[PDB]
Amino acid sequence: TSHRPQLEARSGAKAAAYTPTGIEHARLLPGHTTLKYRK
Amino acid sequence: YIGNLITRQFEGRSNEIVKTTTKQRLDAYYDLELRNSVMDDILEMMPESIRQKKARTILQHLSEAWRCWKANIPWDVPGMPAPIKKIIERYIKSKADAWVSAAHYNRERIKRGAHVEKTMVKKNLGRLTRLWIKNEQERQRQIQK
Amino acid sequence: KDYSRYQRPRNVSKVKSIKEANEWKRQVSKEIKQKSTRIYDPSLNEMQIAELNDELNNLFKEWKRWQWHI
Amino acid sequence: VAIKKPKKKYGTDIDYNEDIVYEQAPMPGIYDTSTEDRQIKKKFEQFER
Amino acid sequence: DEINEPPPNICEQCLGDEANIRMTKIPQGSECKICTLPFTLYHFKTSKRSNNIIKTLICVRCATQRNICQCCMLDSRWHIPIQLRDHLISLVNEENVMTEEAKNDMMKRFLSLKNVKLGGAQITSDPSEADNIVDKLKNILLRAYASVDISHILKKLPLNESFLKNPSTKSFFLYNIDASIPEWKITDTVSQLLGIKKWKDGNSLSLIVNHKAKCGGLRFQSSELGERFVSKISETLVTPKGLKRGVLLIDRFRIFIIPWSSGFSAASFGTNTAENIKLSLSLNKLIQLELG
RNA sequence: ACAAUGGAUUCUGGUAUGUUCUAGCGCUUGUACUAAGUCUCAUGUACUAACAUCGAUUGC
RNA sequence: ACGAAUCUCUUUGCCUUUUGGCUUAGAUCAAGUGUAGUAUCUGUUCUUUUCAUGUAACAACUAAUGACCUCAGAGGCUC
Ligand SMILES: [Zn+2]
Ligand SMILES: [Zn+2]
Repeated sequence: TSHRPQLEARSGAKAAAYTPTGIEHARLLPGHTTLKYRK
Repeated sequence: YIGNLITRQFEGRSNEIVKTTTKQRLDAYYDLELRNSVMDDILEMMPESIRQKKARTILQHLSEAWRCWKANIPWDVPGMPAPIKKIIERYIKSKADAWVSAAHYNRERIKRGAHVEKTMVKKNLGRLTRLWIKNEQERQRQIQK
Repeated sequence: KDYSRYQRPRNVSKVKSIKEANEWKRQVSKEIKQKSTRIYDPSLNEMQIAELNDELNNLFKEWKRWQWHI
Repeated sequence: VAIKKPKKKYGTDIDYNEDIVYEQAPMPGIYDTSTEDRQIKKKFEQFER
Repeated sequence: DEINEPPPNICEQCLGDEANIRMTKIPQGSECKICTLPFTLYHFKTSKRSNNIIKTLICVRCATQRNICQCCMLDSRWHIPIQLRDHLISLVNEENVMTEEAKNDMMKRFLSLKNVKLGGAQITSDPSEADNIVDKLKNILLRAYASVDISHILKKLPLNESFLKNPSTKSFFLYNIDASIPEWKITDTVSQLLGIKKWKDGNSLSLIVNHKAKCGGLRFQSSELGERFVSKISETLVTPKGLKRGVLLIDRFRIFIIPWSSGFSAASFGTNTAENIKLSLSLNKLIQLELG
């Protein structure tokens, strides 16, 4: 066995109850900090 | 960098590691999305009383159809329901449009010399020889007809 | 405290000390436990129990020897 | 001599015998299952006796 | 919700008597003692000049489910421990109420995130449902080894001598001691009788009680205290052969005494637990022979 | 009548991995005889390199 | 050829231990010797380290155990 299809995907219900870590990712650094509004 | 290292010491690493898609696993994530779309469309055509067992067996006709496509063997299952056969042929042609177009795109990269992986050169060779014979076998049938 | 290099050891006379012998004695009881567990198995092969059975007679004889010295 | 437990492979590993695990209680109902619980407790203690 | 959190549950007697208290909030301080999951640690001091910081040990979810304060973990009403609270409600509803706690770290965290009350926390935090059970507490107050060779030992126990003034001894032999009646209660009753209170400073008396043999002995230093122990005991029982025995008088109990006239030591009563039980069984006849 | 000068190095590499290793007590029942260690060389065997091996001419 | 119940049996219904991904079918279908590394065993060389007859007279030993008594375990005595 040991090589299986998925019967269901991993839900975000499980990651929502966890405690956060607060680790600093390079793509979550501040950029494009001002929004543009249409006329 | 060191702030990520020291907080990973004091707190451990997070359990919510979501892996982004990559060149390494794009063929793996394509089939997971392709199997879910086939499993959705058949489960909605079903009248009633379909479980995790019957959804498990029908996805093996999806795999068998794509091996028959690559072999240029006609996939015809005796007793297959005509709505459900229509669904699989819709998604085998959908996967074939990605498989053939990736063979055209990567061929143009190998000619330019523009950073093709050593595995992909063996993979693009193996794709075109199926496309050449599929074009060869089709040309044989147009003379015979 | 180590003593792994030292035999069981079958000879007794060489170590005069008893407190050291306190450690040597466990060095034997442990094997008694391992093999003893190794005595009952689902297969229950005669050859494996049969060798273990001889080891049990050899150990019991050693217990007789330690008792005799005392 | 007591039976030894299988040692924890990780930190939050679970001993299933010690605790009823992620217990979900039956939803409260209007039918007052009070004597049924007494009889089931008496039969369970009788079984373990 | 991390931006909408309840105020902490603390007792009045943890906060104390003063009016304004400067309390320090740390938004993820220590982790809870019960659910092992982090919370807002509040800590404070009763007065400004105090010397003890009073921390909140548990989170507000574990404090709500048990209805206890976070600091001393006593019940918010009645101010009693949880083990005694769930026992008092057990005598009213005639069924066992109990808050049970998981030993498992995944099942300490699971049991806290549910919004139920545990144990007597349905009865408490409802004032109507708590006062009537106190009224139901009030009606309860309206009710308000034959094979052993013991013969080596009983030669050394006195058992044949009298409790008079005239012998001047240090040691005595206390028999008829129940399996209750703790060793401190017999030294306090003797020291109350002599007024030699705080006896453990000067070591005026030393007492050995077995609690299996139902027998004991108490040794005095300075033998002139022995006549004070004899003369301060008035009530005695005379066996119908003779041989009067004084009675120490622990509440509702009676403990007989005879001057040992030597030091008994430990092990006079017995040298094995199976052996000591037969000495209580030996005595039970002599008590019945002394009285009846 | 020509003065034109790019590079550069680290990391991810067959035993991996897995298990057991309670000494220090939780109350009640139940005087059976003498082989050291390290270093170097040689030979033998086993495993291993996911090592390598054919480049060219003749007197019946 | 219509039994109110039990068991056994036949046929429909149920399938009730009743194939759990991917890609270049994922890839291949091959003699000995030579060299390097590790481990085991044997041989040799070098160095280091472990002790000391008979008779007569005198002294010590066969400290520990048991019992009794005083003091708050020790001291004395006897066997
Ligand atoms: Zn908590
Ligand atoms: Zn409190």
